[PDB]
Amino acid sequence: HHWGYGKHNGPEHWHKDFPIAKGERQSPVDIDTHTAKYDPSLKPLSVSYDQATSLRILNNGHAFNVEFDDSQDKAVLKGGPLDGTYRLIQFHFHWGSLDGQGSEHTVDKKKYAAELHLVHWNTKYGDFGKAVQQPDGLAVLGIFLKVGSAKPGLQKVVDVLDSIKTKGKSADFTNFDPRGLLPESLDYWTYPGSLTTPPLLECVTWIVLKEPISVSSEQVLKFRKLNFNGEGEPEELMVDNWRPAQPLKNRQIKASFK
Amino acid sequence: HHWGYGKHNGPEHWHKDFPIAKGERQSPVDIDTHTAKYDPSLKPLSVSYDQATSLRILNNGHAFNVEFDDSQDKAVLKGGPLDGTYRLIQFHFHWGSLDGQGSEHTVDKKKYAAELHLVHWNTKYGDFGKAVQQPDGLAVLGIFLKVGSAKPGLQKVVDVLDSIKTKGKSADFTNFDPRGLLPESLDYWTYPGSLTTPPLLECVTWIVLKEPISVSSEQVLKFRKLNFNGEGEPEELMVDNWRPAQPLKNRQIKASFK
Ligand SMILES: [Zn+2]
Ligand SMILES: [Zn+2]
Ligand SMILES: [Zn+2]
Ligand SMILES: [Zn+2]
Ligand SMILES: [Zn+2]
Ligand SMILES: [Zn+2]
Ligand SMILES: [Zn+2]
Ligand SMILES: [Zn+2]
Ligand SMILES: [Zn+2]
Ligand SMILES: [Zn+2]
Ligand SMILES: [Zn+2]
Ligand SMILES: [Zn+2]
Ligand SMILES: [Zn+2]
Repeated sequence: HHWGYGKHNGPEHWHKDFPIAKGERQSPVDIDTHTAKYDPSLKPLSVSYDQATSLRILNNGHAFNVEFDDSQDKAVLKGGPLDGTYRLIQFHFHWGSLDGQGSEHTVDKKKYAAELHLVHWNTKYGDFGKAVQQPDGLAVLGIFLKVGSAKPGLQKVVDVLDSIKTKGKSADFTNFDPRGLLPESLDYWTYPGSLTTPPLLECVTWIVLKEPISVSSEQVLKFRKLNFNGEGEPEELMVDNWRPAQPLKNRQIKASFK
Repeated sequence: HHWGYGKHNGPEHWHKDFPIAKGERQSPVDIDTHTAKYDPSLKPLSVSYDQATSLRILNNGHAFNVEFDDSQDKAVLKGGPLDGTYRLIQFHFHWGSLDGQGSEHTVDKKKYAAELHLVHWNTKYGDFGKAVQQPDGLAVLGIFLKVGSAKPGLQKVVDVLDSIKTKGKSADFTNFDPRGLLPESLDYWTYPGSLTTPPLLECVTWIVLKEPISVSSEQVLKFRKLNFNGEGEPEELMVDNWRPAQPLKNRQIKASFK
């Protein structure tokens, strides 16, 4: 039908329908820790997710999204490299077919098993739709997932995945607390970039956490049981839904830490 | 935030974002039975729905759709005005807030309480996506609903509507037999037209059945309990989701019957 992560509609081909794919501020990128220099003027990141109001979970054929009530400053991101206030709208993941791949961003070319993206939009622009049209419209907080101990806070998400196996399925998903998806340290890298999926708009201040979270082999396995396809179409397992690293070009990646 | 059937985003305004709304082959139309002349060269309609494989039912914020497995020539429409073979992909309805309105097509200006649309695409083009780009890409079989005796075959659909009350909700809907939604006679009118919702593409051969089906006041009342809005958004009842009759212009409506 349209773009995806397969042999013929995958990242390598997105440029055909989405010429910005070859743009100047594309994401993700490889974070080289020898050239991503500590910038002492970067403020600490302020994550306020205590009052986060989750609404639903859905399979859109590309990943699964947990969506939030973003009608108010309830769950917000502030500080770090950000001017003003960015509201949490949704989170989702990218993951691999094998533990050795799955993340979008890489660190010294190292790939993680998965990457969590918490998507926020700039309240200066009134709504998400207007925010995405601006170079400072979104802030995506990127968090690496490594295989290890189970993430207690992830368990509620994993539990409900059998009810959204196929494209277009959704379920009610209230009283989820996204704080349980964070690591201890909020040390980060940051750079100006893009959405990692079509339409690939260059509207994102990327904030990628240094510290990965630990998830269990079982939690990630449940991700890999999702389907790219709709119910009744041929089975195509939702795996390897990551875009590889793109050229940094004339951009600097700044580190919050030494 | 986009097109709909309300005061400010309704059919009267669709021309703003969708200039084809004022095009030459727009649907629906009023079927004037004094000018819609019997054409003895029209073949009888062949409806083959015996092997129809229904998949799911969903609320897309505009109507509810029952979708079908269209990977094979299993549920097809042939003959009548059609060249070749058209596959059933989905059906849906348009209805009113009151019994005296709701249909898209009208017959001598008479409005029915609701209208059923069975949507088929031309197998010559390989898939629906390619078919909609062609003037002969789709065939929509239009069936009027009048208030009267309950339609036994409609009951299974009505039953499951409480589980898809709001926008974005879907449910599994297998082993539905669409033959139960047909009248006895397959006498029809036909004319070249368009989708009655945005993007309003001019790709439809319309086949509208003369004989309405009878549904109960209770069956239609269940339709009117649906919501245009998503779960938790302010309630806007899914009623009066019809486009009024558009100008016929330089088109002829042909009747299969005398
Ligand atoms: Zn190319
Ligand atoms: Zn290096
Ligand atoms: Zn070095
Ligand atoms: Zn180096
Ligand atoms: Zn898509
Ligand atoms: Zn919102
Ligand atoms: Zn992402
Ligand atoms: Zn609910
Ligand atoms: Zn495929
Ligand atoms: Zn106007
Ligand atoms: Zn819509
Ligand atoms: Zn299909
Ligand atoms: Zn319709």
